Amino acid sequence: RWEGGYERTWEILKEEHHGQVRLGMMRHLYVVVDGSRTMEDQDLKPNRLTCTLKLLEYFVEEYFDQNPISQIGIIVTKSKRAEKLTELSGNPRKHITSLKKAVDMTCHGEPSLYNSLSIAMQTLKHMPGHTSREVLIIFSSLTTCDPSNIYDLIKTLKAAKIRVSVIGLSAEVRVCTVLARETGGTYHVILDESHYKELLTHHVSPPPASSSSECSLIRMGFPQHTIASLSDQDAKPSFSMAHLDGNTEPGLTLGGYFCPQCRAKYCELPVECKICGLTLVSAPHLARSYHHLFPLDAFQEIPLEEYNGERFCYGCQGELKDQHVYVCAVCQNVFCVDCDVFVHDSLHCCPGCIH
Amino acid sequence: DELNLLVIVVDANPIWWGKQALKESQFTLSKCIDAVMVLGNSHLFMNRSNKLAVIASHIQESRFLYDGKYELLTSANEVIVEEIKDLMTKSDIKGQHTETLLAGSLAKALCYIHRMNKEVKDNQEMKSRILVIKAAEDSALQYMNFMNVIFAAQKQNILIDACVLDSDSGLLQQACDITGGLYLKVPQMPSLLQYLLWVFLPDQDQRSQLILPPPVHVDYRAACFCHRNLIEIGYVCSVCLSIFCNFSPICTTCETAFKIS
Amino acid sequence: KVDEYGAKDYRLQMPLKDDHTSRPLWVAPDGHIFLEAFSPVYKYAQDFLVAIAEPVCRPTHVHEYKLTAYSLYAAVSVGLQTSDITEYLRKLSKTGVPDGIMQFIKLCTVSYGKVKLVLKHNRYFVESCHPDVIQHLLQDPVIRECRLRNSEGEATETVSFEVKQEMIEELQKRCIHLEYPLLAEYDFRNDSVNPDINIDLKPTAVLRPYQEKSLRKMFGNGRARSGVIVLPCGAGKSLVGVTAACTVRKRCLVLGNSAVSVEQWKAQFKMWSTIDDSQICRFTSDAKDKPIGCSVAISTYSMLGHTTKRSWEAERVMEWLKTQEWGLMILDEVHTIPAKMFRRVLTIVQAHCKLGLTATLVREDDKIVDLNFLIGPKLYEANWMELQNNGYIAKVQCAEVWCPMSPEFYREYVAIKTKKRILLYTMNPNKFRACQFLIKFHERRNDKIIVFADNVFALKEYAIRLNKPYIYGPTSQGERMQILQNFKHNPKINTIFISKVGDTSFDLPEANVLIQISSHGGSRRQEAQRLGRVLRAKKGMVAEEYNAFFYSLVSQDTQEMAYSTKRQRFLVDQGYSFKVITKLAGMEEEDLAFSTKEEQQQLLQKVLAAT
Amino acid sequence: SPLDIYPKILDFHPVTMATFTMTLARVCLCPMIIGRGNDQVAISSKFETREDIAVIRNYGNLLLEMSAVVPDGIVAFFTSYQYMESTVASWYEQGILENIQRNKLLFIETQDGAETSVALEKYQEACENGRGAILLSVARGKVSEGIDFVHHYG
Ligand SMILES: [Zn+2]
Ligand SMILES: [Zn+2]
Ligand SMILES: [Zn+2]
Ligand SMILES: [Zn+2]
Repeated sequence: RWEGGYERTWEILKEEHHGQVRLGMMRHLYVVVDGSRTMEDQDLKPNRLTCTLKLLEYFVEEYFDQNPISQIGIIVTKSKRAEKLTELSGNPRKHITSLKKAVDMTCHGEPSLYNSLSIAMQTLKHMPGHTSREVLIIFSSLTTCDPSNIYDLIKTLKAAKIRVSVIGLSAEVRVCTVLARETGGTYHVILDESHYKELLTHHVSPPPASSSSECSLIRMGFPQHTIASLSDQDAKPSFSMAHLDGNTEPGLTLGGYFCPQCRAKYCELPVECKICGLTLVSAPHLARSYHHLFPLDAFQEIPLEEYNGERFCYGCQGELKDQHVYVCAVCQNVFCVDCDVFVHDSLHCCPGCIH
Repeated sequence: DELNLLVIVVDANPIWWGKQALKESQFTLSKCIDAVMVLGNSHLFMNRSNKLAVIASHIQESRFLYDGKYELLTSANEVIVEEIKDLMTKSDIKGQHTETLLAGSLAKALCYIHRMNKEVKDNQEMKSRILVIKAAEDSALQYMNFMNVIFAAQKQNILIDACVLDSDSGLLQQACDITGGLYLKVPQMPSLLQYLLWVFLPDQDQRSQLILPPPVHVDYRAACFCHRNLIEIGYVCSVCLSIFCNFSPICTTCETAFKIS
Repeated sequence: KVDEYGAKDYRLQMPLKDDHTSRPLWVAPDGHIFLEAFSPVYKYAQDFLVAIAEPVCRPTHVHEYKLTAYSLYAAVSVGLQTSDITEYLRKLSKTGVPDGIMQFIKLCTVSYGKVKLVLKHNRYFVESCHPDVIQHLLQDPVIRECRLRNSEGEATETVSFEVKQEMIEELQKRCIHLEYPLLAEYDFRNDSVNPDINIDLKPTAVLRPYQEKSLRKMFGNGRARSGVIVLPCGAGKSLVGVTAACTVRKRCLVLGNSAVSVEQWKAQFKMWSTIDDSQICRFTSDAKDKPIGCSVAISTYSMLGHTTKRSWEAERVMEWLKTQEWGLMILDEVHTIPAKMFRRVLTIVQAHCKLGLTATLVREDDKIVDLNFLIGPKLYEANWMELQNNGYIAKVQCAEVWCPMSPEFYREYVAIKTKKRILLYTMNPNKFRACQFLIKFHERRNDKIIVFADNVFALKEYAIRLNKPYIYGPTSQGERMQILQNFKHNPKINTIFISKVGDTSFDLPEANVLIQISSHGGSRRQEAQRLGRVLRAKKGMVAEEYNAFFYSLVSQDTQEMAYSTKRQRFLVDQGYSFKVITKLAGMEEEDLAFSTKEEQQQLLQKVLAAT
Repeated sequence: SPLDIYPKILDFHPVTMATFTMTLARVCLCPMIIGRGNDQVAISSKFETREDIAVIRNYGNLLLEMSAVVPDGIVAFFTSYQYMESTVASWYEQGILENIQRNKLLFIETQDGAETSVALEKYQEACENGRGAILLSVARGKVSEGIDFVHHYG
């Protein structure tokens, strides 16, 4: 009976650092990603698959940047089964290539937590005690098919000291919450792509070390870039072991990196030696993670009016006009918002402290 | 849209230049300053979009330095000369600190580059590179902080070019190897400018077609903290990453016993 | 005054005020209005112009509307006075409103609804509150002849007077000449002669915002008013009519174009109204039902336009209809009404409220001005692009495909000069190849392919060579629906060739690919209506701006081009664009018919055989 | 909700009639009313409209979308047993119920006490086992009487 009378005339009106604690010095991270039907949903544009894989490549890059001696494993769970998409290794380029290839995957079926976790545990069952065993799982669908009991696998993982972290997309799942809590991991829910990136960045940093974690004196070798010149009569090329297991022609270079333990030749670093198991690293790789050992504390934010000192930034001489000026804790210098954000995020050291 | 920034860090240690002046050699600090200014003028000459940043590395602090001649070039040279004379004239040695604040100057340069990039509009991409001239001896304690700089540049993909004058620095060699910048020691100091122009002046894309001397060999040996000797294979601590030549039950640094049953 | 460049220098008569960007309207003293869609006040101005002005062009950014006496009458009968309209115009006009337009609006509005026509006791009376107007009008000879004569030939005496039934439309035209248009207002609630009917709205009925807006604009102050509402096919226009009938709840008569239209109207009434099927009858020659107790009678114009003797039962039903007085009458496909035989139907039937619904209102014979008083003012016309944005209908992908002429065919076409040239270009081998390639591509895409061909012979040859179902003049209705269901249900067959009967002679299942080969030859409304009816809203590709595909094959360097640009002009008025596709990608690899010219010359033989 | 009907129902005059409003720093409840379906059908549960096919189909669509979206714990209270059974039968015939089963496991109570107990046990086990479980009961049934739902159940 809305037809009695109606006019739009009235419409027409004028008008997070923790304590100084032990961390994951060596990490063996396995990433399991759902390949179910729900991966085609539009929770994140364009779909879960594309955004997830792009952020996964970014996560791999950042994780290898901050964890030189770590490893990454990629497993895709679809159709109630798991596929070991990528082996656990330290090559960033290979993992990025695999993720780009999997961008065109077929999202079908349902995730299988039991199978994926069993495969990951079997892979990590023989890992050394000192190396941390951490697993990250991205859960799209709320339903999982279990060919056996799941809680027994949880007990086995807890006995194996394997950490499990879950970042879902839809909402909270009781089983995932229990798995994250019991094994010591963290369970998170994605609000958007920005929150997805934040969670991935938080998972990039080494986790705090467990009490039961061992502290062993591991032996590592540091070979140099021994390059053989044809001007020398001892310029004998040899195919690199990493390149040898390749479809194309392996790199037949005159020199490179030779293992100090078994004289194995590798053209890429940091790579653990295949033959003798020696962890072949470089000195910058070790120093690359020292900022974790020595985190930079947050600076004191003081309003410009209440800051009765200098009006220029110490790091860029910028004429400070912002309402917030950040003062260092140690040398108490003057830094603008940009410098305060960048130094803590990237530089990790205050120049005045060095001075 | 190609904005090339060539930040130049000058080793302005008064002690090394005083030693050189007493030697009465052909090359002095004035020639170094003139060569740096000429190189910066040429860099600004090569394109309008190019930008120049000059910071002097001194023990007391790191100084942001910046008639028939170009107006902007003349003004910039006047400002640089004024700042360097103000710093050196007031440079009073108060303390035994001899090693120059190399790491601090690099950090300030990185902060300046970041600020410029933030000020740079999205319409243009600002390629950035840093050229550093090494005159005095290298520093030891800065090493770790120096490393914090290197990856930071590699974080933003910024080339770091080293120009050793007298004292070689393996740290600079490794930084150039990592960031991809060019490392080369000048054989004849009076010929410095041509080395700057012929090698360090062209940009990497220009360097791509150019033929340049091959990079120097770089070693990555380690020091065994209990003796700091060269070591091939060592025992790495899983707690604080301290390296030892022989097996130890307790780490000296982390003070955590190695729980090996 | 005209500039040397030819544009009209209206700047002198338009005092521009500084509120430029704020106000969105330009009001030229010619009577035309221009609106900018990007303006923040677009919605308010949109509704105001729709209420007062008749839209002309609605492209993406800037729209042109026009002011007509009928538009002003519609605005007044909605309930808006002159002062409010002037105030709102000046509040939205970028420049000052010219005094000429002001005076025109004053003159139009000052006399609107002055004269009242009443249908009571099966008699038509003319009455008003200004007896001087009526008395002065008596001097008009046409009014003298229209006035009912006594048994002795004398004239019959707010006192009204009866008027001859046959002379209604004569009075309709005459009153316009008398500058005193009649008022088509009905006592919606004050009715007592015709009781209501046990018919209501089912809860499944949904009124989309534009539908409800149009209905409420029709129901000015709760009283139904005669008029015409323009909605795209499948936008619930039939549902809108059903809803209006349910609201009126009085005796209802509906007229459709063909038997299929009557069947669809009956199905829609059953689908949404609570009227019992005992009160629904179809006055057709096949399904005969008793008119008595028939609350809603559905028929066609021909069933009422039969000048020749009908069947005996049909005569009785016509007598029953003539005796009965209808509170509501509904006419579909209003564009066919201006024909003389169908216009006589309005005189034949005595009804209070007549409402017309259609997809287009541009008859190529420009017989639309009379329709403004045959039924009434244009009540509503939804913005096609706006409905596309809301997803109520599919967002069509229009395209015109040019087909080169074979040299022999083109030489023959130039050789002939009479009307016989139609066959040659409609049988272009390159056009055949293009149509075949399109059909193959869309079948490989699994698309609903409907191919139109107005020429009988061309349709036959094309469909037979492509081996697809064809429907034309014979169109055995049982086999017609058999073919329709085969297209609807069988996925193996999804390519239907339809002759001119596809316009209104039957029901078109919703499709996605419509390929038009031959057209009437300038019927800018007919084939545009065919496009609108063929392509309907489909789920799945609503987000994309191109979910429906339309191709128009035109032969290059023929007169057909001159037709296409002449025709799609109407669709240009709705903002639709047509990108020229001279060449089709992929035709080379896929093998198509007439690859050899030796086949093509045999085709030429066949065509020239039929002169 | 009414504080005066109870003194009338129980025919007495209570000394104190005080209601304690709930204060929450974090919103834990999201009450919503959906009187319009996908087809804009006026959703109602009058016994005249309880037999309407459109209402049943809209209810099926709502349940399917909720199962596809909301987590495992789903409970649906109808108005009567016969109406619920007819609606379930209609959903099975339409096939909408099959998609709901594909998304989440379904459990329907009957008049048998043991069958309802088994259904509740299976529902709780599925909810705690990570598989979506949906329960269908009546407002006057035993489920609404003495069954409590935890956070992961309700
Ligand atoms: Zn080895
Ligand atoms: Zn700053
Ligand atoms: Zn500091
Ligand atoms: Zn240690």
